[PDB]
Amino acid sequence: SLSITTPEEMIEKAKGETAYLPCKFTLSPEDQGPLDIEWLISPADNQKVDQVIILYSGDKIYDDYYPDLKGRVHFTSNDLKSGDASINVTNLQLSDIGTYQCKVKKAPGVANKKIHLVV
Amino acid sequence: ARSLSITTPEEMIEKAKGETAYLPCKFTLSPEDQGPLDIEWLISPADNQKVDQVIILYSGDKIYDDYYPDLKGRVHFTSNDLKSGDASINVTNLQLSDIGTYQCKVKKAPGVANKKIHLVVLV
Amino acid sequence: ARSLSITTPEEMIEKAKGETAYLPCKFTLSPEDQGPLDIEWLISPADNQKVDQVIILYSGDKIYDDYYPDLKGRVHFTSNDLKSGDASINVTNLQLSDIGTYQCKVKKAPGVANKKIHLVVLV
Amino acid sequence: APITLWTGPGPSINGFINDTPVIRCFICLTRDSNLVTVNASFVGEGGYRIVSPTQSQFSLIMEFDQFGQLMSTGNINSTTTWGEKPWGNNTVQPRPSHTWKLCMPNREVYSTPAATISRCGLDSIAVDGAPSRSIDCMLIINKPKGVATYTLTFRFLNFNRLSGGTLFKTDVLTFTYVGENQ
Amino acid sequence: APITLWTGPGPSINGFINDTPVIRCFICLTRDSNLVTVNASFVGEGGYRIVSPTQSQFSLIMEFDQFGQLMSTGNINSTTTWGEKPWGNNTVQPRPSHTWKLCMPNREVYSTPAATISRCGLDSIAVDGAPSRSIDCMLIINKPKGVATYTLTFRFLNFNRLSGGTLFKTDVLTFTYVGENQ
Amino acid sequence: APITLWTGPGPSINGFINDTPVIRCFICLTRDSNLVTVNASFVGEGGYRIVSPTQSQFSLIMEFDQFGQLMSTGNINSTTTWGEKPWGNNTVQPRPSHTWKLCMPNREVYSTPAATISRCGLDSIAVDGAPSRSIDCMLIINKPKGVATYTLTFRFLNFNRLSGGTLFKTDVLTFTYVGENQ
Repeated sequence: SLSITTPEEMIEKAKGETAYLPCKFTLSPEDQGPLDIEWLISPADNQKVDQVIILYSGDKIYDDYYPDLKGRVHFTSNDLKSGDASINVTNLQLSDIGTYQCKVKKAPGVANKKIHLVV
Repeated sequence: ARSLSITTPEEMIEKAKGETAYLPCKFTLSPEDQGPLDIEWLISPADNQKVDQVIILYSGDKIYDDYYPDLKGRVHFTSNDLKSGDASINVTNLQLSDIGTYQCKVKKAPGVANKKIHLVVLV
Repeated sequence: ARSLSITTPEEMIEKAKGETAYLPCKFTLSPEDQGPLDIEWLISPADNQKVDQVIILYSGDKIYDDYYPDLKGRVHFTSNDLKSGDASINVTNLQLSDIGTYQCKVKKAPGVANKKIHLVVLV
Repeated sequence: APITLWTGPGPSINGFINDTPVIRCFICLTRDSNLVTVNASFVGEGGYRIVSPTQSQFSLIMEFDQFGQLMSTGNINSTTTWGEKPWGNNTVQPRPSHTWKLCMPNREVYSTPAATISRCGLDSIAVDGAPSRSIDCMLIINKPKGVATYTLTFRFLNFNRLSGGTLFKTDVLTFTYVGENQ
Repeated sequence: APITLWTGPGPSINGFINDTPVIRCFICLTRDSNLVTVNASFVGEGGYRIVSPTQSQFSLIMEFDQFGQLMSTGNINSTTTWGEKPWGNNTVQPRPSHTWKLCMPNREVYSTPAATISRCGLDSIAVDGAPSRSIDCMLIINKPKGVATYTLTFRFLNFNRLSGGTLFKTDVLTFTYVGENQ
Repeated sequence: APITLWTGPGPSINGFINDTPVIRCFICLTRDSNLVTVNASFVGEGGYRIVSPTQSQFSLIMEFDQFGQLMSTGNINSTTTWGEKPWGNNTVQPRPSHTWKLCMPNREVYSTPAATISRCGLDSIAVDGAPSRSIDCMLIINKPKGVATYTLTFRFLNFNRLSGGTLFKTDVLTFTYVGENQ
């Protein structure tokens, strides 16, 4: 079945560095739906939770969602459909502190990974 | 008993003003009646258009009786051990406004039974 | 017949202005058609965006013919015995506004058939 | 088992107002395990094609006997196409079945009349759901009428909510009630 | 298989406000293949028989455990007549079944609370669906409460819509949610 | 038999406005014996997280082929998780089946476009059902769109009903239409 490698982590980083948030996944033969990936942020700063930061669907990337991370989030892989939904959060700030969730779907497959990012 | 039932489904009772009416509602439970005991009494008064107005309730082994303003402090369950088959009430200090049909509904699921009593208060 | 059917389910008819147009709708019922006979004619005029507008109907052994103001007094069922298989109508004193697609719908549940007639009117 | 009674698709003009059928009613009564869903839409015809804000309210009553068969006495009645929908096709089967009773409003649950008043959009696609292009439709369940055992009333109300003349082309309306026991 | 949990017809006074049962609720939860239809109607009793535009808003919460069984702790609770409706009769069967869970709101789909706020006509037949005789009823699905696994809340709102004193006799209300998996 | 097609629980951002996926749509189409219930809720994201009274109206169109398969051409389309819900679990099974057609709007019943405009409460729990926190959502059934055989459009309307900026967190919306025949 559909799985992510290391379904929970903590990454310690310093301000102005770029955090490599890994999300490597394995596909099952039954996973026949469209690959459907999203990363979310639960910021420690405020009340809102589970806020999209970047998206991959229809073999296209969409990233204009979270104003704070504008121009600072991107998928690292040139071949994301092969099993790598990892992202970079460049030029880390104090306000980036929070839980980052990677959700991979490829129906019936569903997996997610939470990373607690500390800056 | 074969099913939930009340004794004497229908009755007419006449009493003088200022007296207390004893309104019987005794019931028999069946083995299948495994639900919670859920009793209410209702008045449909001759006075006004309204019908099936709660006067007193028994549920969760508790009595509730602050429903019908004209009967305030004048309706009580007569039995101490109501759950052993006696949902009878008295209505004390009878007034002409008490004239109406009184209905005793007894539920203990899947059992249901009811009965009506036509009360008349005489000057 | 095997099912509810109309003879010649699409026609193209050309008439002169002032003429009377005979729009045929002959139908055969099947033995399974056990519901009430339920017939209507609709018009989709070329004049305007209005579509499937009822002009005449047969239901409950009665004719209703006051739906389409332009055809007041100008449309009628021709047959003396309509239930027997003849839903045809006359459209009298033809106008150029009468140009359109006329549809005969016959239902006798579970039977349903329809027929389209394209009426042109020339000066 | 489930059972559907309906007008069929392409309904006839089957809603009588003052002894002329003038409303084209699509009505579907679908009984699943316990509840009946009423799925209905209406199109005014002739003088009822466009309704004005001054339009008087009216009831279209369906009257059913104790076996769930439409009687000839209501505003929507047995003189038009009405019957069962088979699973798998769009036919209207007039041959009664004992199962038709299951489409009826439970007589013990609805021993006094029940109602649901809902918003009823008119010409909603063309007016793009403009708020003052809605009326109300009230379903009345088992309001007594003649010698019917069961009744369903579609009552069209509050036309004075309309801002002006509006095509009487209703939204698809849904209602629910507890179905009768076999 | 489908499953209906309900209060039965002629429901008891079973909706507690401030530790007194004052609202008579007919509630039916019917699970067909996937969705649960909530079919419900309410009559206020005693001091709640007639509500005014200044009636404060209130919630009647049903609390269920992990097996779809009504708990003792809600405003509508296990001291009232509640249980399964057999196909074919109007009894209320209190003997629990594993299938009762199928009436519960899917804990994965409603892992955060969902809501539907709907119109709630009062005394609709009598007042002929007059616009200003409606309040609102909001169904809240899985608002957390205590050790309950599932909750259904009927929250009565916006009494200030009322033109004046109105009999608290609601329309039949319908809501839908995705049922729990066995 | 019945069949449910859905997005799954915890749906992705799958509703495109102006070539960008911005609305997170929970959508369940549950076909029982005859009717299909649409059960749906929406959460605006990014620029659509909060909507204001001046928000322009928009449609989320689902396009389906003749076999009831979601096409790639709609605002909600086959690039997102979508497929059959098995009885007993919350998986989304993407493998087509002939039974998928059964969730489609009967093309003979809906041979011209049909609609239901309903209230759509926003953030209803948090704003406690404030009357000025509702918009409208209209389901349009089979409004033609390119090569699609079936369409379902969720059209969000009358944002100017809002008193102010509201979280675009919709109620659970329910609609019903007659299902296609196999």
